[PDB]
Amino acid sequence: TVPKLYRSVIEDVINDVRDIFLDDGVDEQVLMELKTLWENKLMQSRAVDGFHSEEEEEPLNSEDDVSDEEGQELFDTENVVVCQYDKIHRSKNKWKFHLKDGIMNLNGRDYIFSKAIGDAEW
Amino acid sequence: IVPQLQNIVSTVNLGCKLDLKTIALRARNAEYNPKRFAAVIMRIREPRTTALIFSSGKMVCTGAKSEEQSRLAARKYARVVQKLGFPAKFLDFKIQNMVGSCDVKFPIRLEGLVLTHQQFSSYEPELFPGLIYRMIKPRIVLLIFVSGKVVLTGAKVRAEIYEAFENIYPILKGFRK
Amino acid sequence: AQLKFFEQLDQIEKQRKDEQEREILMRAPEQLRLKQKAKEMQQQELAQMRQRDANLTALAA
Amino acid sequence: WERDGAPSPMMPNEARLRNLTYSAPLYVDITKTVIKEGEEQLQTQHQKT
Amino acid sequence: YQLYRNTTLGNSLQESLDELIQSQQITPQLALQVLLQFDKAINAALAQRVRNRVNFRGSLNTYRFCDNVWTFVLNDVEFREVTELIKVDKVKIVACD
Amino acid sequence: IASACLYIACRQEGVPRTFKEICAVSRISKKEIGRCFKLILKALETSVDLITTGDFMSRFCSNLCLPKQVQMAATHIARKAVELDLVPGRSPISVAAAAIYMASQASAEKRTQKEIGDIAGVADVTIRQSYRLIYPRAPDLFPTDFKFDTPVDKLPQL
Repeated sequence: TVPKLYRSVIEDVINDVRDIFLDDGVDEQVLMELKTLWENKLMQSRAVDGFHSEEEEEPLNSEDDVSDEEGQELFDTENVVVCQYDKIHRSKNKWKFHLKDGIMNLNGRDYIFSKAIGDAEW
Repeated sequence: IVPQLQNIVSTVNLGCKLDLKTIALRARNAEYNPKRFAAVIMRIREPRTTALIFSSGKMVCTGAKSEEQSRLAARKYARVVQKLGFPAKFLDFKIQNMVGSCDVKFPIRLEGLVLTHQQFSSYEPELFPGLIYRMIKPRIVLLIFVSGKVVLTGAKVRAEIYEAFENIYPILKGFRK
Repeated sequence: AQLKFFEQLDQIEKQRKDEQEREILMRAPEQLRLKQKAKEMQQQELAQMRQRDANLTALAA
Repeated sequence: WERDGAPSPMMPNEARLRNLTYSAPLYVDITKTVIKEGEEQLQTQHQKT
Repeated sequence: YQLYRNTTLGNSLQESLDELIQSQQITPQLALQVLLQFDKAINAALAQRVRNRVNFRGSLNTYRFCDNVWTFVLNDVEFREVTELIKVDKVKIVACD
Repeated sequence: IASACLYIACRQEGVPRTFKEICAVSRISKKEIGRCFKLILKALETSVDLITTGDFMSRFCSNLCLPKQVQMAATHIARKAVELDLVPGRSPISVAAAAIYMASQASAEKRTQKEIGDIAGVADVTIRQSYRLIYPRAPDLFPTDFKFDTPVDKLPQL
């Protein structure tokens, strides 16, 4: 039910920008190249199948080592989550998340939610 | 009974102007929202502590449960800040307030205390359940609940928390149910 | 294509009118302009919250 | 209405002795509707005012 | 919000555009106009293209609140939506209001 | 300040009215009234008095149109309970209402806790808790001059 949404969105977007391309002075061939370029990258990645693809006090050196690695946060392949928040809440070190309209990619698979509620201790 | 310290709030001056936005983007476990408050809230897991690092270079550290733990946590925050690269100094790690809690282990009659000690004690049932016995000779505000738990607050040094509890102990012993 | 250069000269003329706008703002709207600037700063620098993901992606893509 | 706000029916004799006045309280029902054509006519009433 | 441009859909689009720009088959300024159209289109599709809800739990590392956008990074976190459950030890969450 | 002056005068007349009541006639939050109150006590440098349950036995029982005998029975029940400190926690009004409840439950003029709760303003669970605290002594808390409408054994539980 996910490849379907993507096709759905790609179709709608392509159809909805046609006039803009035309108003800007563009050949419909370019539009088709866009669709092809677009569809092809996903096929090359192979994350899922697609219909198109099939076709002392002063020195602070006294303190030695606390501050963890900032670089750990970024991998560029890390499961990334695009969503909206309704309410984020915190008491001491207890956080509660009230999220919505989210697209998740966990363990390689793709998921979606209208609402997501979570709990975590910092 | 010996009171146990629960919170140490300290102020330490890093000595130089800090750009808050840069610190928030690179430091881990760091929140900076300008609209609600004007300081970066940074915390650390190893010694529990939440620290507000102010823009002009004054840092306030909270949540530590002993004196040495607070000095060490502030030293930690200063270095987390230095490794980013801003010039860093450590000056005047001075404790501001320490809150301590203890249990007398006996039921206490708050109403009676107000009758014989109206001058130093103020109690209103609707506003709060516990009498406040602000004490002048050792400056401390002690809140006594009916069950018997006494929380002492406002002491700048460890000795004051202990001295006040010993001073208030006879009064409670007299009103013991 | 000379029409585009005429339009750029007209845009410089629009940038002028804006200086008179500043005089009107000084005589009186300034709060509204500040609110608009705050709204812009949000959008512009949140596309930056967005672009960290872009550099990190191009790193392995 | 007594000194501490507890009501009690007054008999005509106490009205003469204590220099009171023999009277009875009066109530009414009021209804309040707000008309702003805000896609809704909000009415409300406070009875026995 | 030019928020959704660095997504699979958005990046494949930009790459396609750059080519056309590269071959002067297609050019910039026009490219910007296309991206602008994309922003309106993706935003519109998200808010009214349906959705399904759930509830779950996690562990945290860093947080960020800039221009009304929250960016978190949780560690050792597993999220389950309906029947499906997904394990994870490093997840980045970007959330707009 | 006006509202705080008002709370004080009632206490100065030995007939306090609850902030909840005082709130009914003012926009001021109970907190701000309490804070202003403290400030006035400090401002005018004068002491106050502790509350008694019986001072509100009159109007509430009146509002329930309860006969003096029930009203007076409640007062003893309340009085006995506080002398014994059977309820070293709950607000005396909460304690009083449960006594009133118990009393009303000891007469034909029984009322539901929610109605009583509605009149006193306290939570219906707070009365239920306060009731649970006074219930162990329900029989002996009653005055010696009383006429049951329901046996203490038959007093409900909640």
